[PDB]
Amino acid sequence: TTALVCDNGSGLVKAGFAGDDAPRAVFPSIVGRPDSYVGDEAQSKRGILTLKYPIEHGIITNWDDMEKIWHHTFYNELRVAPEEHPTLLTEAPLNPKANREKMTQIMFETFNVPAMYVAIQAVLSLYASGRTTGIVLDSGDGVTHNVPIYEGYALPHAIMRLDLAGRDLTDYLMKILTERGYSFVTTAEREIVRDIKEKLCYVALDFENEMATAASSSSLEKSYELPDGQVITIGNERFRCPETLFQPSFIGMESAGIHETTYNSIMKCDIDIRKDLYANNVMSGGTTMYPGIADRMQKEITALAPSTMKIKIIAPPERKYSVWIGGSILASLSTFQQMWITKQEYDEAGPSIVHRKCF
Amino acid sequence: YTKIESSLLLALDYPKLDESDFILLLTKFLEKKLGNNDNYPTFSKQIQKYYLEQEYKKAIENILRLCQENETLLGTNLVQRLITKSSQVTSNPKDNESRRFYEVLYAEHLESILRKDFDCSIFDELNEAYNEVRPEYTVNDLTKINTFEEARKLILAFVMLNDNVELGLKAQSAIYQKKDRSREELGQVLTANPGIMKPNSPNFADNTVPIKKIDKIAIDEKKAGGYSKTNPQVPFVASLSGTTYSLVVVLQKYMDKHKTDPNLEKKINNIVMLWTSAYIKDGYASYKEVIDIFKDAHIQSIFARANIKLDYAIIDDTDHEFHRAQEYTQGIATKAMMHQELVQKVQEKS
Ligand SMILES: Nc1ncnc2c1ncn2[C@@H]1O[C@H](COP(=O)(O)OP(=O)(O)OP(=O)(O)O)[C@@H](O)[C@H]1O
Ligand SMILES: Nc1ncnc2c1ncn2[C@@H]1O[C@H](COP(=O)(O)OP(=O)(O)OP(=O)(O)O)[C@@H](O)[C@H]1O
Ligand SMILES: [Ca+2]
Ligand SMILES: [Mg+2]
Repeated sequence: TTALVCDNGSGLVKAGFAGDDAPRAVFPSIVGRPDSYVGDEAQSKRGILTLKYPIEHGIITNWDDMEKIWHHTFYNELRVAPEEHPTLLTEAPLNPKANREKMTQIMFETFNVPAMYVAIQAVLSLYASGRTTGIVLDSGDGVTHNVPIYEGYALPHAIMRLDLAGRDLTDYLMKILTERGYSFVTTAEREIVRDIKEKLCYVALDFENEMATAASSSSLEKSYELPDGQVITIGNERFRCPETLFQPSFIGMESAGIHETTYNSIMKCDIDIRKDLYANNVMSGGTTMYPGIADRMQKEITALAPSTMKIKIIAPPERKYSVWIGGSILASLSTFQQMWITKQEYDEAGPSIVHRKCF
Repeated sequence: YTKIESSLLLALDYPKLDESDFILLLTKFLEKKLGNNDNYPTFSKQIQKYYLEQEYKKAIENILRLCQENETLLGTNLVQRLITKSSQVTSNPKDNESRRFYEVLYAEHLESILRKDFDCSIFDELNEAYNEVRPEYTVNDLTKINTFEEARKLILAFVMLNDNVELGLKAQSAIYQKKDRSREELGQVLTANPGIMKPNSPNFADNTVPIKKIDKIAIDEKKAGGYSKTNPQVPFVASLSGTTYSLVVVLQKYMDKHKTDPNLEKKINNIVMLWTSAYIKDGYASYKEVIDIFKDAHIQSIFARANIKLDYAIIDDTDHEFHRAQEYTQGIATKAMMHQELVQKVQEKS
């Protein structure tokens, strides 16, 4: 028996088998309807199909499209029988309990898996680094979370959500490149702008100094080759787009930066655990992959935090898949095998068992 | 060692396993094994009652007796391991996570009982006795009490009398001098756990409450022979509930005004049950602090001289809270063992 690990994101579904070091199937989490197409198939036929996201801001809202995503992952993407594998799933922090119950109900009634488990994505990201206590910056594609975790428990009284993630940064980069004369209004243009964001954009240690250097010299400019042979030059946008994470006002959002929200979450926590939260600051998600974001986060929090406090930011190079990696570490443990919500336990207890076993 | 035995033995390895945890887990194991016995429900009910009264030594002894009786069906090595573990557990007043979870669910059960067939006359007369006790500088906006919520509001409003009407009771009390709550004002902390559960303790996704601020209260370690140190099985949410002495004063004036009431003992027990439910569910005090206030020598003398026998909110049907606390304890201990294994695995992997 091999345990399926499936991290469901707003932009990417990352699925694979426990024990693997990387998701066997990482694909966009979109559903196309004119029969339905899921993932890359729907992404290719953007003109013919209408695309919908079953997950928005990390919380599942469209359950039919989510069920289609899960079926595509099990059969069309992993090519394994769901009924033979204990399926480990993931949930967003502060997920409504009705969503967890619906998740287990669909897992056991529609897929008939022999076992399953639901874990918070930030908790898995913290597990993947060998930690049980610490604060996780889970910044993905639809939402950013600051989640303090005390011995595997995500404290609901300090978790905070910021609707500012990789997708908003892609839109902001499109806006800036339009300001510089580059036309990016189409879906393919959005995809190539996302590619530019992934390959060239970075977090500046000091935004004002970086802007001054970009204005004065031209060393920070980088060249990018568009699919249709066109070559563009990107200058200050290599650090203006990521800066929206720390200064959301760039996109008209009145909320605080990721550093300020991290400090707010740590302040909402008991004063006895704040030192451990500062010393274990885990960055996770695709939007935390910008070069220099770890140093910038450390500097900003050191500015906000008390001087005597020691702040360490943990940003593993594989942090883009750290949720799935933590899930694969989880589902392949010997002590975890009794934690699976078995089909028998679900039958004798009902969906609400997910509250009493997965917490 | 089957799956059930392996799960039990893994859970017992929990370094923070305490008496409450030990009793809950072992009773769940024995209910899975010997639950088909005809005489087992008596044992389960007796252990549940011993657990509610925090008679942990008696419940542990009964569990060990049953294990040694069914040692052939359970297994001599397994039963020996359970016996060895029973003498190795303790309790810390600051963190009794399973006991706090159980006490919160128990207070919820008390409230559920009270809402069923609620009698408003009892608490109308309680409010009238409150008006005849409260000082001139304390107001009371409850002209009359008609539903459960108003009665609970009055019960919680009894805090005004504190530091005034019950100074005599506190002075004559022998255990209140052992109250060891540290008075230093530590402020407030955010929490999403209900009742007396600690902010950082795990909770079920359906058991969390809206985020709210609660006072951060600690133990005065310098006190010699404090209540909490003396009574370690009691979850320290506060020390001995002082406002319950104000409740005792109001109940004195209630009994003196209803000496001819045939059901005075029933009404007093109902009032004490509501007080215990509200003080646990709102995190002001645990079950044992209120009950030890009612179990003091001269407070018990006060209640006896009016011929009132206090049940101390004790009910005989604690099935749901006990089973939910067993599930909670299993989850906590299993997840602690899994955290140990996962930390070891990741440390060895990298
Ligand atoms: N190297 C990179 N630098 C910056 N952003 C990146 C990088 N690689 C990917 N991204 C962006 O990260 C996002 C996807 O991140 P991730 O897969 O962690 O989140 P998700 O699961 O889709 O979303 P969520 O969990 O927030 O609902 C996309 O917007 C993608 O463009
Ligand atoms: N109705 C209430 N509203 C707010 N806080 C309450 C209420 N009832 C009790 N408390 C709080 O519960 C905590 C402990 O309750 P307890 O009965 O010991 O009262 P206390 O005021 O601490 O007593 P004492 O003054 O004798 O130490 C205190 O912080 C008290 O203020
Ligand atoms: Ca994610
Ligand atoms: Mg007081």
